Amino acid sequence: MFAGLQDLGVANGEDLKETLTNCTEPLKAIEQFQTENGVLLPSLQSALPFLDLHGTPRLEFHQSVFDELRDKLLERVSAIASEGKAEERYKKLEDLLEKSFSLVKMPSLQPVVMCV
Amino acid sequence: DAEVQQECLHKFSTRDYIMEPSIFNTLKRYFQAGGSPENVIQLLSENYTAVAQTVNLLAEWLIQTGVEPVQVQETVENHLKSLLIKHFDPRKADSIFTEEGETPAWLEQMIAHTTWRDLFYKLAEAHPDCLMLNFTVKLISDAGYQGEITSVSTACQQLEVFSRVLRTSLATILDGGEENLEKNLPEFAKMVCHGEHTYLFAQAMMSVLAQEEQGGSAVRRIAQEVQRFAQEKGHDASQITLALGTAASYPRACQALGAMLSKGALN
Amino acid sequence: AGILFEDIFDVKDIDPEGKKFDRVSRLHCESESFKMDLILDVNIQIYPVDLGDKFRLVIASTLYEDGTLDDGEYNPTDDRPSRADQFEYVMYGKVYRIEGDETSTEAATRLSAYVSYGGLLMRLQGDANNLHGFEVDSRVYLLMKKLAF
Amino acid sequence: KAFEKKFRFDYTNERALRRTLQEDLVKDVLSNAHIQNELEREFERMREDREVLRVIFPTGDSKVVLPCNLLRMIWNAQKIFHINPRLPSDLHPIKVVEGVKELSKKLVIVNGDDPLSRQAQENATLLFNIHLRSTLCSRRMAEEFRLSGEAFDWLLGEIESKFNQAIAHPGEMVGALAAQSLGEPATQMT
Amino acid sequence: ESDTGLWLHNKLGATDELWAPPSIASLLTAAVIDNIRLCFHGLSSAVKLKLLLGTLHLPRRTVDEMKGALMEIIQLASLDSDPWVLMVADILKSFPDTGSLNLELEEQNPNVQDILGELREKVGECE
Amino acid sequence: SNRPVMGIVQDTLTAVRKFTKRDVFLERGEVMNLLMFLSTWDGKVPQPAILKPRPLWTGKQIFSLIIPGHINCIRTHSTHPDDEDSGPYKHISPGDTKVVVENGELIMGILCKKSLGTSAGSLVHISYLEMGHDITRLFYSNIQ
Amino acid sequence: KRITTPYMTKYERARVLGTRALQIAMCAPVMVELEGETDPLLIAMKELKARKIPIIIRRYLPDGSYEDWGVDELIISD
Amino acid sequence: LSEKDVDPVRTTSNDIVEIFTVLGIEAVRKALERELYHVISFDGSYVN
Repeated sequence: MFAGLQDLGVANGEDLKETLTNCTEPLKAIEQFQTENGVLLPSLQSALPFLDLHGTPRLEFHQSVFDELRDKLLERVSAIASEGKAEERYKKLEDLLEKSFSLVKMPSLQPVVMCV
Repeated sequence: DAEVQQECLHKFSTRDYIMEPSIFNTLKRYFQAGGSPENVIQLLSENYTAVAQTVNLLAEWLIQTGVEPVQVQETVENHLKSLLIKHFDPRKADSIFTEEGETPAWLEQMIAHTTWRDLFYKLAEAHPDCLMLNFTVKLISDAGYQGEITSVSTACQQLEVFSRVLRTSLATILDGGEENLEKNLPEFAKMVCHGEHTYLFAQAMMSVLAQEEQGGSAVRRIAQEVQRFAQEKGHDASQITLALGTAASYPRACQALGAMLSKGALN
Repeated sequence: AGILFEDIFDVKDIDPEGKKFDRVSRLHCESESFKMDLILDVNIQIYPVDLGDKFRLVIASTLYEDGTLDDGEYNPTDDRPSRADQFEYVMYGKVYRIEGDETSTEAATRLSAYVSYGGLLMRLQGDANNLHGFEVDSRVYLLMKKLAF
Repeated sequence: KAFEKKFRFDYTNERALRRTLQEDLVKDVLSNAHIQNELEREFERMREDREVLRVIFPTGDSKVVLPCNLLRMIWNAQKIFHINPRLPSDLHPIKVVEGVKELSKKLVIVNGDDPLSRQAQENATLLFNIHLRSTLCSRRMAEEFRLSGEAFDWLLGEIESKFNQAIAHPGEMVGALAAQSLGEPATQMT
Repeated sequence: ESDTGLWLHNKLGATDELWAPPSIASLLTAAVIDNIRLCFHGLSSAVKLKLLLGTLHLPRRTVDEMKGALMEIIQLASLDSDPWVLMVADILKSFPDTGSLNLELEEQNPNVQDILGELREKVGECE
Repeated sequence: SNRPVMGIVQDTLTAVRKFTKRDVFLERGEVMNLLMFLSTWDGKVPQPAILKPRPLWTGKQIFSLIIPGHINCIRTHSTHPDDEDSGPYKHISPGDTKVVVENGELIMGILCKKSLGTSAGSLVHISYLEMGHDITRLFYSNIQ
Repeated sequence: KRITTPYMTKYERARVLGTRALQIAMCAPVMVELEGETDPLLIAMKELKARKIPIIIRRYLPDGSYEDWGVDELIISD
Repeated sequence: LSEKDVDPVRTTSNDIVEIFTVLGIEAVRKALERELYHVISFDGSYVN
């Protein structure tokens, strides 16, 4: 379902499959592959245990971050529609569409492209 | 090994389970099952929704607008702090610290940040019996950021903390001057007169310095202002002041002065 | 029994604002064990009190030891046993207000029960642990007795 | 800030709700989103009425003259049913909302369904409806008055009964009353 | 008296106020402290601190008449685990003798030495 | 002016102010003599405010029998200090001001024209609004 | 389709009681069972309480139209 | 009213005929009501 992440150089599900097929010990491949693919926040590494100590999956954590940032992107694109000089804001919108249209079909990042 | 495969597929079937750092072990158990990884591959290609890519996109997009990244960074950190304060389990945190065998680096990563430091302080407040929380507080003290632990008027009941904060406030007053007389002096007085023990230490130290006149008139002035503020609050601090001075060497006159100053009238 | 509250008080002060009324005196009395303040109005003329006096104060829901919960109309011709036999000053009134250090979330640690004996007011202010027999709009006896110790 | 913190009725803090309401009701007011939508709508209506009052009443003089003395009748309700404003009550806030709304329909001054008639009826009892909403708030009923369900139903009936007796009696000679009531104090001014 | 420990803790255990509770002198006499001395190891730190601070407010005649039990209470306060009680006992030990505060805070109180030194430096700097 | 036009006047008003003071006490004989004059009395002698060493009633206790129904009213006395409501003792008045009537029973306060006169929200006005007109007529007669 | 108030104005009550008392004073049959009262005002008041007064009030609207209300139809204040 | 730095909104004139000629019949009605209220409540009394 990663139609468009191939343009950004993002490793996709096919890459996960081929790494799992050409894997020797699962810990190495899975850990390295999804930790380089994970959110590179320096302080995030300490937050991971505390989320799952109660058994609450970290998927809820990542989805909460996703939803909050989706609210933020909607607000910011509305601000772009409102603030900024006509020429600079139009050029920004054009460039941002050019570099964000790769994920237009995805309902996850659909509001980005749709508002732009 | 069919049930292990079923458990792995149940765990993976939830969307966004790929970002789980735990998945390793679970998926490793799947490699222990010896089954075809086609189900796992298809499910994982169906669960990921580009959360990390969303965060990177959001960062670049917010930088483009013109709003500084400080606001979004602090908003994200506040959300993370809410999540950590709400979903903190002492038992598994202690178990991880015991099983790892060594002090983690990630604890040191959140030691060197103010927001995470306040997170740790509020956790230790909420979870006093959490031993790894106490270890984290110890490491924060080790790192040299002991100022951020409760101080000023909040935690002036401790010996070293009160003495240090009183010394700093006295230095602040003396760096203040005549212009700062109206502003900082009540701020100092409300934290030195919070108790009779802190006030006793303050007045004893004022009397000790007052034996020296090389600018000690400033310390005497500060002590007199503290005395009058304490009287405004309701202290019977005149007996304290007589305990400070040489006047107590004449018990009759000292007792008479205490009488007039507790009464407040010229008998 | 019907004993809502019982303790020993000693009168720390008499009316500090001046004698507002001739026959009634204000008493600021303070406790010994439970450490709760008391503000009371007493008929000084028939029951004189002086500074430093100590007395036993027993607030009771009823005068009868079996707690029959009398209706509350004056029937002097009653031969039943009563508490008023071993007390000197007895007034009957009702509680009309309970304050507290309540917060929006946490419960209350300090209560202050206000009772009116037909005009003569009494505020019993203490920790909430001992003030639980007081429910607003309930009849209450004072049952005060001076101590010789 | 004071108006918000005194009339909003937050449903997020859980300690306060169990302090004020029974446990059978806190889960209802915490779980259902329809209840929270109703409560937010009620507060927004209250804020709009606040602005309307501020444009009707400059200089901030809050001494008004109105038919039913709501606070005294609330006190009467508290004393009749022995409310004991110390234990959590059993009064679902949506009962308060619906009761106020259905009371507002019964106090009719202008009778009719015509849009002109409806506008006249709404304008006639605007001030009293504003006062009624500002007094019988879900939060004020939940933290200040603690009235139970039966007391609240009795109070609604009491307001309806008392208002209908304040209506001007047809055939009243209001002109003579006004003339006398203006002349009489005229004899006693210097 | 009859379980004077509870009496002291409940008269004077207002832990919310670190100040001197009112009429602290009137709650103490020769016999009161004479009974406190043998039961000084059961009461809390707050009650102990209030007692120690109120021992200052006692009248000079009362302090001098029964000064031995005051010395005993101060000594027992110096052996206390709480550093504040140690400091207060060090300050208080000079009352029965002369009346002025003990200026010798230098012993077993390096924090006092640090604060004195840096205050002295700042005072000399801003004369 | 939506206020009463009939009130308590002259020496009846003077004596009701002197009669509800804190230190007014009545023995059983005078209490019975007064209760002989209540038309609305139900025949039950109230429990005295003081039972020992002598059964003594209080002026407020007798007045509460006059007050009709279950009437709730709060006023202030003519000489009520302003600063009292700020400090402590707000609900226990040192000067016995702050007239309070609960359940038709006079809890505290001294009655003056501010509460028994012809003023908006006075005691007789509350009685007329809550009870009928007949009950208020009886209230007037009993007070007098 | 009557639009005037369903309650009884004080003036309607006064005139209705007066008229019914006058009728009873002239040997008109009583619509309620008497318990031993002889004053026509009291009998009329008792009838009005029982809502057995055989009178309908004709209310005149300003426009010239009128509408008729039976006493029992409309609410009695007292 | 036409003078500069003079509020043309709050400025009244205590005179009912002048207000009638300048502002109209509703303005004179409101001003007359306010004047009657001022002359009656001046003693401190109250008329509904």
